Amino acid sequence: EDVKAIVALSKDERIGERIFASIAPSIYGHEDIKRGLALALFGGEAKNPGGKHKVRGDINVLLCGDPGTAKSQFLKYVEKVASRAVFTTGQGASAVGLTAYVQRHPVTKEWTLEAGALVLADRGVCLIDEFDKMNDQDRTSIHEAMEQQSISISKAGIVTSLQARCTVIAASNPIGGRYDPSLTFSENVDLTEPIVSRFDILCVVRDTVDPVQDEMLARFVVSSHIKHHPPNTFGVEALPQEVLKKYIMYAKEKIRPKLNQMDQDKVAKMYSDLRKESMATGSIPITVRHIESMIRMAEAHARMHLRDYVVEDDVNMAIRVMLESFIDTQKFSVMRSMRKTFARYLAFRRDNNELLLFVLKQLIAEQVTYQRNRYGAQQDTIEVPEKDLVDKARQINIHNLSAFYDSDLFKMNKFTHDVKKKLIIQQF
Amino acid sequence: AITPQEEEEFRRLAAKPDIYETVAKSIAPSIYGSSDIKKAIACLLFGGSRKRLPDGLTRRGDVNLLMLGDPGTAKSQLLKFVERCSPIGVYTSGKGSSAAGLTASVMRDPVSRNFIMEGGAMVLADGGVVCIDEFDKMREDDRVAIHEAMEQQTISIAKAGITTTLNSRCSVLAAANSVMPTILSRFDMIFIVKDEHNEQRDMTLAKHVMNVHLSARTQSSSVEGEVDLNTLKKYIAYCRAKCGPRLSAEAAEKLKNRYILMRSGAREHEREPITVRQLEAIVRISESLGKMKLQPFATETDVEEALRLFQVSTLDAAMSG
Amino acid sequence: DQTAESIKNQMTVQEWEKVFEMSQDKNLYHNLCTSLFPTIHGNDEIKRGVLLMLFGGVPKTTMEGTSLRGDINVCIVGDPSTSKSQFLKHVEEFSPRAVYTSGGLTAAVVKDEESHEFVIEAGALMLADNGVCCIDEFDKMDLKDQVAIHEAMEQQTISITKAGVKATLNARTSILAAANPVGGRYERSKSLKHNVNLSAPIMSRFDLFFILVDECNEVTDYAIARRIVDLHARVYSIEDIQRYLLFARQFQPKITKEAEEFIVEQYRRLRQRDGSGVAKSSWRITVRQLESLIRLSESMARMHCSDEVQPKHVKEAFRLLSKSIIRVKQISNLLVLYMQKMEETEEECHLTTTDLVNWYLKEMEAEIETETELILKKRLIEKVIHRLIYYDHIL
Ligand SMILES: Nc1ncnc2c1ncn2[C@@H]1O[C@H](COP(=O)(O)OP(=O)(O)OP(=O)(O)O)[C@@H](O)[C@H]1O
Ligand SMILES: Nc1ncnc2c1ncn2[C@@H]1O[C@H](COP(=O)(O)OP(=O)(O)OP(=O)(O)O)[C@@H](O)[C@H]1O
Ligand SMILES: Nc1ncnc2c1ncn2[C@@H]1O[C@H](COP(=O)(O)OP(=O)(O)OP(=O)(O)O)[C@@H](O)[C@H]1O
Repeated sequence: EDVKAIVALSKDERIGERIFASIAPSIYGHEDIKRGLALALFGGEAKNPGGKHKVRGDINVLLCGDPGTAKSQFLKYVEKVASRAVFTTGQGASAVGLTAYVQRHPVTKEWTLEAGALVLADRGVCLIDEFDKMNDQDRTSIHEAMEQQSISISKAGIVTSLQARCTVIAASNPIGGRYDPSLTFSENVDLTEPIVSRFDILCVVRDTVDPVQDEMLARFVVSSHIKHHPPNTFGVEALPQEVLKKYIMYAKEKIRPKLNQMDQDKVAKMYSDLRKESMATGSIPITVRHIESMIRMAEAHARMHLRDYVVEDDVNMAIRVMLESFIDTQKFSVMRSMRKTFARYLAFRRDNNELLLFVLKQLIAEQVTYQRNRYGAQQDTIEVPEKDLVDKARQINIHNLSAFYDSDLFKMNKFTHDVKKKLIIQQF
Repeated sequence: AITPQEEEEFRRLAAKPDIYETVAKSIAPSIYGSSDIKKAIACLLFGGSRKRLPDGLTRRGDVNLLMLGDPGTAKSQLLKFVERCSPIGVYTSGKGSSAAGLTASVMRDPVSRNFIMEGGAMVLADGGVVCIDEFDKMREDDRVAIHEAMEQQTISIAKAGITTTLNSRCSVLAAANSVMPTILSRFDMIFIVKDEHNEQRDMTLAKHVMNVHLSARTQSSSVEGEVDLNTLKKYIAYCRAKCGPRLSAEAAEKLKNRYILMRSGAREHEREPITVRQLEAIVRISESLGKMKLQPFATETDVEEALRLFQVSTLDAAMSG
Repeated sequence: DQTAESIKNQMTVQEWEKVFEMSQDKNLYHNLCTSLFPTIHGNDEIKRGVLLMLFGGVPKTTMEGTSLRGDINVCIVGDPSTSKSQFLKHVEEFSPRAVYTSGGLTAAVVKDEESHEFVIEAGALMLADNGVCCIDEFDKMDLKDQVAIHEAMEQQTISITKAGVKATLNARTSILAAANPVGGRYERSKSLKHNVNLSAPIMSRFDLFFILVDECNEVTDYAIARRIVDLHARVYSIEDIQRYLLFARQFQPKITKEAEEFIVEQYRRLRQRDGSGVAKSSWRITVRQLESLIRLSESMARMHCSDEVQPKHVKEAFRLLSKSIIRVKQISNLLVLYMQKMEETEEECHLTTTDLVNWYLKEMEAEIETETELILKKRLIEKVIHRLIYYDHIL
């Protein structure tokens, strides 16, 4: 009966939105983080190109952000959800060593094995916090351990190999205390280049003023205090946690996404165009590793919707995620140019009203900055002519603002449209 | 343990005039492109010819490479493949487990109180190839060991009273992301592996990777025009243990003229350089080619090819920097 | 015993009468501030902060297994000889559970090999559990001590691993660390990060970051000299204060809906203030400011013996927190000038160099009439060009 329930859920095409909403229900916003975490949890199918090479099925995630941006909450949720989860840290204070090492027993003078965090989390989800601070031995061994997923030792005849195949979901803080968009991702993070290169999905959590989200988060925190006293952004049903766990276990036991259905021509064209932009601009070039990450994310999506075959929608979603991460890792001007160039791929399965909301946010930011520059203080209500929004929508070939006004997202952000004055009014 | 049938096969294979290009293609079939690097690796694998003069000093016959370039160019896979094709080889990764030993060490077993004298990886790889990855991350002691082994080719152990000197005659093939200067000066050919944005090349590489991932199930598919790894091993061992070539008089004249012209041009350009060391490196490359074709004398074409390889690698590395 | 009425039963009738009198005092705030620190003159804000720390907040634990902080910490930074150590001395005198140190602190696992037992000697943090740990010379701590203090502030635990014995020891206490600015002179031009040599997480975890300035006020100097000479020449007693503090800590106020809405409004106002570029703040605000405000409101409710939080408590806490934060024309007009340039660049293709500058003169002059302002705008444009010309940098 549980299998039939899982099959029935697989029948519903729009289950991805459900499970994306389910990830970290207590956390508000950061939809990119939730999407990445869901993709990591569902995992990708691993392959073995003979003995010469091995293709790992893990989807690593790195979360570099700002202080007080709900980074540890995601790790806690993944620990509480995913089975075989190991929580560690790198700062110290009895922190478990990331990689195993052979240290001869001091009292008995015998060579012994001391397992690391990666070894204790094999076939599971490893979680690291404060990943920027690490021991030098760990700093030099993490690269190889993540590359080969196995630690091999040879000391005085003791030839032991330990298997460490785990999904790493790390977090850290940037250099200087804040993330500077002017500099590249590598400069902001106090980590060597190969270590960052090993991670597939890179997510940046910046801190910006969003008064609506500020008020909602304040309500959430105060209500949490009240509950412990002594809202669907995706707008779609949220799956039960237990049924979600059964679905995940099904997606790791009775499914094997094959890559027979593929369009290598479009992938090659995307690779060539992205490499053109990267090399011409002088920023970080796209390598084959990004292609492999895209393939793994595509297989993860295929398992996510319980399809034995990879529908081209999953390929487009994987390309979207990879492009979003890679573009966001660039410099500010480079990121702007790359967003301007690549817009068709990035717009796959994006709500038009969502883009209208982005345009409205831009206009509100303009008005607020103008008010603070001229009047010094701000104003409770913000009104901007609709004509600018209509023109920018025509630029993106969008229209029918009345349907957007009738949308619940328009009301939730405290927007009101004055037809008589042709003005959109927002209250705080 | 080689049967006469295999010897006949080796003679037939070496008799072909296109053995050089065949060996170049046979190296790392999976990796696409980089023909010049493959040719240089072939030259390294076959190696030069060792000589002894009446004074007792012996001129070494090894060839050393170095691959510098951006990450993501599959250096590690190439090094691993090279390690599996030489009759004798070893793989050490820099700063990872101290890159194996790389230093002959004298530890004391505490229970038995005995002293054990393990040689380094270089000693174990005598008369072979030593592939090192992450050359710039080397520990200082291993850096000293590398400096000593590349110059005198004798690793010495002086600790805890025990004082001996081991022997290590190995060709070093190392790859690093970016720049110790003395060791970089010791190397014969320095390849700066850049990247290109030819649309055809990028599309072909992406298609090849995608096809490999698609045919992970069809990994049993073979390749044509290449040489099996065991056959390559036996061929390398036979050529190394049978034929040691020497230069001819005409090749010597041509090389001397080219060297004189190069040095005069370099001096004139500096007024607006190639040294004897690089001349000997070119000599060793020519001898390696001659040994590869199983001949007792290296012709002028070998000298021309060695000059071309040197110009492609070391001269271009000097000019770019 | 944790029930307030239970301890009242333990207490005598006169003690209960005194407790009731203290609870009904309208000026209990000022009386407690004066009695707690009589010798020190001025600096009432720091006294109020220390009193709120002594009262503390209501701890909570989430259903998810996490635990919410119920303690607040205060760090004092001031010029030399500004009586900052006197605060710690009086706090230690009043508090029986206070543990004074001078920057061993965590634990000492000494194995009694005679009995083969790892007997652990409690450190400064352990002895100060469920109380206040005064740590003078906070800026002189070694890296190990800094790591231990940050771990104690983040996870309220003490982890020790000596001789292959890993253990975790609970430690829930408030820190009243005090330190001097780098160089002994507080530069108002520089922010708190530059003035004080402390690691970023440790600086971030702190609340009520009070700053002391000598100010060389002559009247205050006369008062100080007279106080010193008189020393050479209290509304409530310490016991009464201790009894009332225990009684108040036995309470547990809870937030109300009206107080909740007012808290949300005040947090919105504070975040708008921080985001405003009129005056640069010494430390950027986060959700931690909101959590600190909630803790301060709970402390105020405890002190006034009320069993529920009311908007007046939030008003007082917001005033104190706002006064805690210190804020460190040409740029004001330059921001809107950049706004106009960017908007015109997107809307219109034509973009000249000097002619657009001449137009921007009148564009900024649309609401003012001053030629001297126009020549000042030209000078500002010249300086900007000396720096950059609408370069691709952000903001
Ligand atoms: N969507 C959200 N956005 C922002 N804050 C949130 C959100 N949801 C919850 N919070 C709250 O924000 C606060 C941030 O504290 P938290 O422990 O998550 O910080 P952090 O990201 O781990 O910080 P640091 O970088 O210092 O380690 C918490 O009280 C958390 O409950
Ligand atoms: N022809 C090719 N050219 C470039 N990369 C290739 C090619 N074929 C495969 N690859 C892939 O490129 C990646 C490079 O792997 P490898 O670790 O060997 O190189 P690298 O990144 O240059 O090394 P390092 O970081 O140790 O300097 C691998 O994922 C490999 O599968
Ligand atoms: N209002 C006041 N402000 C400052 N000092 C005062 C005041 N009233 C009295 N004093 C006296 O002035 C002296 C202040 O110097 P004190 O030695 O206490 O400094 P400190 O905080 O220990 O300095 P540091 O730690 O920087 O060396 C003390 O003797 C104190 O009793």
